[PDB]
Amino acid sequence: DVSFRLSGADPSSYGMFIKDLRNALPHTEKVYNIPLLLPSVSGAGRYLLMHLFNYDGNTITVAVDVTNVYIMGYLALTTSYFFNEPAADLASQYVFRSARRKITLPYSGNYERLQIAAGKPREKIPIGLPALDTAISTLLHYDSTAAAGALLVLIQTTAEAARFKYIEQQIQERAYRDEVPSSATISLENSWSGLSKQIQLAQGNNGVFRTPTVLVDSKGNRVQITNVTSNVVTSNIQLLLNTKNI
Ligand SMILES: *[C@@H]1O[C@H](CO)[C@@H](O)[C@H](O)[C@H]1NC(C)=O
Ligand SMILES: O=c1cc[nH]c(=O)[nH]1
Repeated sequence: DVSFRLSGADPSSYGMFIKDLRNALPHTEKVYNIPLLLPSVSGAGRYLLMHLFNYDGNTITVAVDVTNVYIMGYLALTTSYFFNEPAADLASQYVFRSARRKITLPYSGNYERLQIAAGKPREKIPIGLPALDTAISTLLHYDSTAAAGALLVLIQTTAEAARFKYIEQQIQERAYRDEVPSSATISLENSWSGLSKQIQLAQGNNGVFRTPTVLVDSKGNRVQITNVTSNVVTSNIQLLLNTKNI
């Protein structure tokens, strides 16, 4: 299991938590020196528990599908919660079995469905380590409308940062001031599937992307990713969703 304590957290202990997280995710092979997530993992081994502790030391435990880095569900004290989706329901029969009651949330775990429940797109939702602390607190006591917004902040402060250095870095400067995510930070949230695909198709294409990926850069300028020699591939991206899943 991997852990992260928001009490006395610095951009350092956050980096370390994000490091742990990446290494919790199995892979036999690297593609252009980037871990290749497995096609599938049979049973409870499919899921990763994250123990998170808000500032006042209350905790929740977030289960993550390791083939794709998706949040499936989490546990608050003695109540488990899983999204409204078949993988989550699947995920539910391996983890938090000891929860007194299990609650299916009223949405599947994708940004579109999450953003509607919350009533705002994630471009207007501050994120950072405080907004993570909040999240943890919000989900401690059920409120589906609130828990939407708080899951958009948990997904991003965890899954996305682990996936991408840049975003991890965007979270470390938001160590003490939340802030809405940069336009690029979103681009990369939305392009993960694409990049995981193209980086893998470049294996027998001489490092060229069968289909270029359109991004936004740090500056707010739209740009195209045609090849593995782009900084995004060499520097940024830390994990690849197996094409056996796209
Ligand atoms: C590769 O990408 C770099 C940086 O984006 C660019 O300068 C170059 O024209 C591209 N080369 C190939 C072979 O795709
Ligand atoms: O939509 C997404 C993308 C990544 N991780 C999630 O939990 N949901």
